[PDB]
Formats: sequence, structure tokens, C-alpha cells
Amino acid sequence: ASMTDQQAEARAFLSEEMIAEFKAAFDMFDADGGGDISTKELGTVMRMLGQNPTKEELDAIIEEVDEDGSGTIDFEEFLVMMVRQMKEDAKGKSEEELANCFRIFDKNADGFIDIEELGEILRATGEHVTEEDIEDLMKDSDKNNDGRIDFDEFLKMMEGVQ
Ligand SMILES: [Tb+3]
Ligand SMILES: [Tb+3]
Repeated sequence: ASMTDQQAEARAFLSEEMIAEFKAAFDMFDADGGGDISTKELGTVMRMLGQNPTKEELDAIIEEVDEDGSGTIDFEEFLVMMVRQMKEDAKGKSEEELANCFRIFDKNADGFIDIEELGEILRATGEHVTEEDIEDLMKDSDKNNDGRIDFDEFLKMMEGVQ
């Protein structure tokens, strides 16, 4: 994927109203209406739009878009960077949430979800889960056959593809 390719993919990723919303904030820092903003303001517009790049990340993006020394970033490149940051931030939040789900599932905090903990959480959902269904989920997620689900196995169980 080239940058035009990446740009089309970034646009495909977003709804048109979100793209417009992002351009409204972006344009507040254009002024000159060139379709670009100073790379100095990139962090500020990304943060106004709920993203949280690190300073190192910003320096990396800036260096990636500013190889000609213009000191600016255009809106299309901006959208590629925003989508990269969204995917990154979303992933981090998911990881965080799964870690929290695991310590809640593991009621006795021994670092594992056993079939009784698995059984109690699944029944607590109100679903008509049978013991056989719970046993089937345990068997299929317990990769090393020790009868319990540790955090690595839980991440695989939950993320599924994983
Ligand atoms: Tb446990
Ligand atoms: Tb296991």
C-alpha cells in the first residue's frame, strides 16, 4: 500500500460525517485554507479529536510526512495518521479491558479461571447454559490440559481468531 492507497483505506474506515467532523477541527488550524496545518499543531488537533499519540509517536509521524521540509501535513495524510492512532488506541483499550475481565472472572485471584469460576460467570449471564456447554468451552480453551484457563488462554478464548 502506497500513501494514496493508505489514504483511500483511511477514508473507507471512517463514516463521512466523522471525516467532516475531523476536517472541521483541522481547518481551525489551517487559516490559510491550503488544506494543511503546521506539523507543530498535529498533536493538538489529534488530542482535540480524542487521540493520544505519545511525543515519540508524533515525532515519528512528523518525520514520515515532512520529508520535503514544508513543515505541514495535509488532510489526507492526517486521516491516515488518525486511523493508525485509532486502531492503536482501540487495541490498547481492548487489552486493558480483557485484563480487567480476567481478574473479575478469577474470583479467588489465583491467576486461573477454573470450571467452577467459568461455570458461575457463564450461568450468571442468564443464558441457558448447560454444564456440558461450560465443559465444552473449558475443554476447547484449555490448551495445556491442566483443567483451567490462565490469562494467555483467556486472551485466546476471548479474541477467538486468537
Ligand atoms: Tb481462580
Ligand atoms: Tb490451561
